[PDB]
Amino acid sequence: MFRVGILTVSDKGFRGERQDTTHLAIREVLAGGPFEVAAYELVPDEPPMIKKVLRLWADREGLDLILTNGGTGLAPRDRTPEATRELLDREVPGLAELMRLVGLRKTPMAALSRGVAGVRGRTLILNLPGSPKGARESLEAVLPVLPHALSLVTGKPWK
Amino acid sequence: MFRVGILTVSDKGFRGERQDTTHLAIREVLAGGPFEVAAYELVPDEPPMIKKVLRLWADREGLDLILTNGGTGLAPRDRTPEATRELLDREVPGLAELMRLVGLRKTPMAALSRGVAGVRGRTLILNLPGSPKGARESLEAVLPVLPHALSLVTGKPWK
Amino acid sequence: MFRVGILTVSDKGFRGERQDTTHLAIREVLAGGPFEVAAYELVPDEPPMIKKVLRLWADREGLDLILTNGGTGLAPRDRTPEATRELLDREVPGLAELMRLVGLRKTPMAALSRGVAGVRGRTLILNLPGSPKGARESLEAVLPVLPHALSLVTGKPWKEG
Repeated sequence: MFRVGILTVSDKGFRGERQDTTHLAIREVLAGGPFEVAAYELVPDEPPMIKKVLRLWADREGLDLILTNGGTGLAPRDRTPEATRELLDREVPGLAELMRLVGLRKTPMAALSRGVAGVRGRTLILNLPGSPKGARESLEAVLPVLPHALSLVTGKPWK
Repeated sequence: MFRVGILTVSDKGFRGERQDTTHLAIREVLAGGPFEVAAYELVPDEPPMIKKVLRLWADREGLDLILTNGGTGLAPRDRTPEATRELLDREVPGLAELMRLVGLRKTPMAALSRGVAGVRGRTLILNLPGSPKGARESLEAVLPVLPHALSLVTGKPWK
Repeated sequence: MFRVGILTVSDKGFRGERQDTTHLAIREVLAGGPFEVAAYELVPDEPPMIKKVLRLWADREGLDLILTNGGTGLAPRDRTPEATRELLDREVPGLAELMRLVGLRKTPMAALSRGVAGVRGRTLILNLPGSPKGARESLEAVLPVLPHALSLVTGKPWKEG
């Protein structure tokens, strides 16, 4: 199956101001599917630290999928999208749109996420919103096409 | 309460051929909300004139929200998106998507709006389509998340 | 009435005889509308070559609409979007979203297309997926606003009905 890395980006969480329960929601969404959580890391809202982990998991570990959560809001410090985009060879806008739950009749707060989606080498990277609820709904939105997308990027089977 | 600037981009309106009724629709959508229109300007489809007002409102007048309308279409003269995007520190694609009313069973003409959304300093800027109908419907789409987005961008609290 | 060019992007189009069924699917969607297919060509998955055709069709031939199909997937060889973007004066993201069938809960996989949409000179260019089914669904999604879009880009009129 596909090896996943979960990167939580949060100033408050990194400095111990609050606990990360978002990775727990993400794990639940992945459980049952063709996924294996190979790594987990918590970093503050700092591009330098976000990238190090992204490069590490993509270039050294060769993870198939990287799911970051947090740092995609409109707050000045939220810079996960910018950090991620700097490392992508190409983007997959369709996945970014899915994560924003585009199409719902009731305007979703998910629309405020600036998260991007793209490929670095043979690793798919998705920026999920930071809240437990947000990350969950956004991940569930892409789940239906995630396996096939990963097969195309990595070249590995799942079904 | 958030201070709003309405910038109408229209060759005809600027020429004085037909008056601007779009700002009226915008004001009505915002009515009853934590909004106060503090500035109104009318310019033609000229990038320099558009940029001039956007810079004045964001950099010196300190407005919280700038709502431009017009010049986002596919006509050769429609250059509001370009003129605006070049002044943004970062974009909020999710709001641009909401303004295109993405997801309606019947393909919307709003899909033909190239308007962008983003932040410059502590000012949120959205490019709405130019007609009263166009601006009205696109603004209604983003209204539900507008106060929250502004609180994050401006730092000003909102209940 | 708008002059349309259909460009089928692939290397498989230069190798064992086969009928281009995607090309046919596209013609069917346009049938009846203010469209006349004035050009059709096959091109390999070589960006330089894709650009040469797009360049000529827009700059020299003056086509109103260019519908490319294929090479929009997540595979390292699918570079139709990159090749296209490099030739556009401006993009029309709304059309790219329509081609991905966003929010229609019609065909989930359509969301993986990286096809772009934009204008070069007075030519509207859209990158449709490569399969007959994919190209068909993406084109039908934009069809309702395609004539209006072309009238603005080209400055040419069209009849309704």
